[PDB]
Amino acid sequence: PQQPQQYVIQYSASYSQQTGPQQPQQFQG
Amino acid sequence: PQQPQQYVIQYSASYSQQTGPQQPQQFQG
Amino acid sequence: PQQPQQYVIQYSASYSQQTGPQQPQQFQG
Amino acid sequence: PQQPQQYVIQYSASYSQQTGPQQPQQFQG
Amino acid sequence: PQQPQQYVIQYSASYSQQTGPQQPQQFQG
Amino acid sequence: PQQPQQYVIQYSASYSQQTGPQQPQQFQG
Amino acid sequence: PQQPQQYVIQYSASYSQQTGPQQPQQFQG
Amino acid sequence: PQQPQQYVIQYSASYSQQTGPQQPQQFQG
Amino acid sequence: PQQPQQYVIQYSASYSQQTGPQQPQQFQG
Amino acid sequence: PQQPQQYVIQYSASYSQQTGPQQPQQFQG
Amino acid sequence: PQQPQQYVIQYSASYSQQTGPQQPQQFQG
Amino acid sequence: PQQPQQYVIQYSASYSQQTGPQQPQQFQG
Amino acid sequence: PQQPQQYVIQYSASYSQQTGPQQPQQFQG
Amino acid sequence: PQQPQQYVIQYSASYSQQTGPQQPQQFQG
Amino acid sequence: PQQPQQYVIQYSASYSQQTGPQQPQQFQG
Amino acid sequence: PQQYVIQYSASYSQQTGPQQPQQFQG
Amino acid sequence: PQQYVIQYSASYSQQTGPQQPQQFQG
Amino acid sequence: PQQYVIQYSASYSQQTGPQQPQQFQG
Amino acid sequence: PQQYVIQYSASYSQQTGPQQPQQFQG
Amino acid sequence: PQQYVIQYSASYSQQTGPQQPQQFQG
Amino acid sequence: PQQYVIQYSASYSQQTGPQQPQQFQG
Amino acid sequence: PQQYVIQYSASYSQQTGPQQPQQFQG
Amino acid sequence: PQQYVIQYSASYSQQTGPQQPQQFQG
Amino acid sequence: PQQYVIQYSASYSQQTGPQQPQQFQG
Amino acid sequence: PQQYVIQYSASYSQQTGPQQPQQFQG
Amino acid sequence: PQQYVIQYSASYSQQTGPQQPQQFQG
Amino acid sequence: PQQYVIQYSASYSQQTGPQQPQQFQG
Amino acid sequence: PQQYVIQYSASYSQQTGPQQPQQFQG
Amino acid sequence: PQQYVIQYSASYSQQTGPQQPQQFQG
Amino acid sequence: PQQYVIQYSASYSQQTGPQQPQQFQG
Repeated sequence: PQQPQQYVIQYSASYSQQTGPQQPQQFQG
Repeated sequence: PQQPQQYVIQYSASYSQQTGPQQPQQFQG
Repeated sequence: PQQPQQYVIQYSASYSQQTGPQQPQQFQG
Repeated sequence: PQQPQQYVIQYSASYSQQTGPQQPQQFQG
Repeated sequence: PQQPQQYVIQYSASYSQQTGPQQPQQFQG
Repeated sequence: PQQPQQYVIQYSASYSQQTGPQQPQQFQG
Repeated sequence: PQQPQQYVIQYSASYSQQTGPQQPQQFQG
Repeated sequence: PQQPQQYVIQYSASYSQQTGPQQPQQFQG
Repeated sequence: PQQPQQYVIQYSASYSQQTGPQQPQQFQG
Repeated sequence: PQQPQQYVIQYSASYSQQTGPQQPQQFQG
Repeated sequence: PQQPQQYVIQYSASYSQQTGPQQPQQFQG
Repeated sequence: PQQPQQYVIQYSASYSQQTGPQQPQQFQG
Repeated sequence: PQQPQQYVIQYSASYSQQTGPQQPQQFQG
Repeated sequence: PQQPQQYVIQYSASYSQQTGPQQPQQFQG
Repeated sequence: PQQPQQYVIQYSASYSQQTGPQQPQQFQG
Repeated sequence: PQQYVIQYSASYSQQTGPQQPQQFQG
Repeated sequence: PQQYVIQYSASYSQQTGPQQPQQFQG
Repeated sequence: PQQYVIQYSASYSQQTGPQQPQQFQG
Repeated sequence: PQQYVIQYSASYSQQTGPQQPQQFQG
Repeated sequence: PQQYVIQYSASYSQQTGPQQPQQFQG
Repeated sequence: PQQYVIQYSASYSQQTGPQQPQQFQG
Repeated sequence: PQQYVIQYSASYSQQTGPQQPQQFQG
Repeated sequence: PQQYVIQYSASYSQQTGPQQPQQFQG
Repeated sequence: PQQYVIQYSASYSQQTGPQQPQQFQG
Repeated sequence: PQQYVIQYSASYSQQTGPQQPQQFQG
Repeated sequence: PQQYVIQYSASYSQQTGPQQPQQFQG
Repeated sequence: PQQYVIQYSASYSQQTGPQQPQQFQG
Repeated sequence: PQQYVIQYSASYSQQTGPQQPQQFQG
Repeated sequence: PQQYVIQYSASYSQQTGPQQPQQFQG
Repeated sequence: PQQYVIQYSASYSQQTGPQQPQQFQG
């Protein structure tokens, strides 16, 4: 029972911003 | 029973923004 | 029983926006 | 029993928008 | 029993919009 | 028993719109 | 029962921003 | 029962920012 | 029951910033 | 029951900054 | 029941700064 | 019940700074 | 019940500074 | 019940400084 | 109940400084 | 005024269709 | 005025469709 | 005015669809 | 004015979908 | 005006979805 | 005006999703 | 005006998700 | 104006998520 | 104007998450 | 204007997270 | 204007986290 | 203007974290 | 303008953390 | 303008941390 | 302008930490 869990989360509020891209890599096997 | 879980989430509220693209890669096998 | 799960989610409210494209790649086999 | 699941979701409310295109690729076999 | 599932969903409410096109590609075999 | 399932859905309500075209490609064989 | 958990989280409020990209790598197997 | 837990968190408020990228690597096996 | 826990946290408020990147490595096995 | 705990924390307020990167290494096994 | 605890903390306020990087190493086993 | 505790702390206020890096090593086993 | 405790602390205020690095080593076992 | 306690502390105020590095070694066992 | 206590303290104020390094060694066992 | 949208999957069955209704009252 | 959207998965069953309703009252 | 969105997974079952409703009252 | 979003996982079951509702009152 | 977002995991069950709601009152 | 975000893990259960709500009142 | 974010772990259970809410009043 | 962030770990349970809320009043 | 951040560990339990809130009043 | 950050460890329990809040009043 | 940071260790308990708050008034 | 940092160790308990607050008034 | 840093060790207890606060008034 | 740093060891207790505060008034 | 550094050892107790404060007035 293999269950790898990867959470990549970006959020912002009240006159904010995020510029960077999201590039995650998950390798099983 | 192999269940890899990848969560890529972007959200924003109240005069906010996100610019970066979402490019995730999942490899099984 | 192989069940890879990939979640790519963008949302925004109250005068917000998202500019980046969504380009996910899932490889099984 | 192979069941790969890919969820690409964009939504917005209350004077919001999404500009990026949706281009997901799923490879089985 | 091979059942790949790809969900591409865009929706918006209350003075919102989505501009990007939907171009998903699914390859089996 | 091969059953690939591709869902491309656009909807909007309450003074909303969607501009992008829908161009999905499904390849079996 | 192997369950590796990786949390990558960026958020900001009240006239703030984040510039760096998110590039995490998870290797199981 | 192996459960490695890695938390990478960046946040900022009230006219602040973070510039560095997030590049964590987790190796199990 | 092996549970290694690594916490990498950067935050700042009231006209502050952080420049350095986050590059943690966790090795189990 | 092995539980190694490593805390790497940088924060600053009121016209302050941190420049150095965060590169911690945890080895179990 | 082995619980090694390592705390690496940098903070500053009121027109201050920290330049040095954080590179801690924890070896169990 | 082995609990080694190592505290490495740098802080400064009111027009101060710290230049040296933090490189602690903890060996158990 | 073995609990070795090592405290390495540098701080400064009102136009002060610390230059030396922090390199403590703790050996148990 | 073995509890060795080592305190290494450097501080300075009002136009002062400390140059020497901190390199303490604690051996138990 | 063995509790060896070693205090190494350097401080200075009002246009002062300390140059020498701190290298204490504590051996129990 | 009552509006009911119900999707019910009985035992040993599979339902794949998404559920996305629009309900306007008043 | 009551609006009910209910997705119910019985025992030994699988439901894959997302749940995304839009409800406007008044 | 009451709006209910309920996702219920019975015993020995799997639900995979996300829950993302939009509710506007007044 | 009451808005309820409820995700309930019964015994020996798995729910994987995220919960991300948007609620506007007044 | 009351807004309730509730995620409830019953006994011997697993919930993996994140909880990230947006609530605007007035 | 009351906003409630509640994550409840019953006995012998595991919840993995993060809790990150945004609440705007007035 | 009351905003409540509550994370509750019952007996013999594990909660792993971080708690990071943003609350704006007035 | 009252804002409550509460993390409660019941008996024989483990909570691992950090607590890092941002609260703005006035 | 009252802001409460409370971390409570009941008997025979372990809490590992750090407590680092940011509170702005006026 | 009152800001309360409270970390409470009940009997026969362990709390490991650091306490590092930032409080700005006026 | 009152700011309270309180760390309380009940009987037969262990608290390991450091206490390092930053408080700005006026 | 009152700022209180209090570390309290009850009977038969151990507190190991250092106390190092920064307080700026006016 | 009053600033209070208090470390209190109750009966049959041990406190090991150093006390090193920085207080700036005016 | 009053600044108080107080270390108090109750009966049958041990305090090991040094006391080294920095106080700037005017 | 009053600055108080007080170390108080109650009956049948041991205090080992040195007392070394720095006080700047005017």
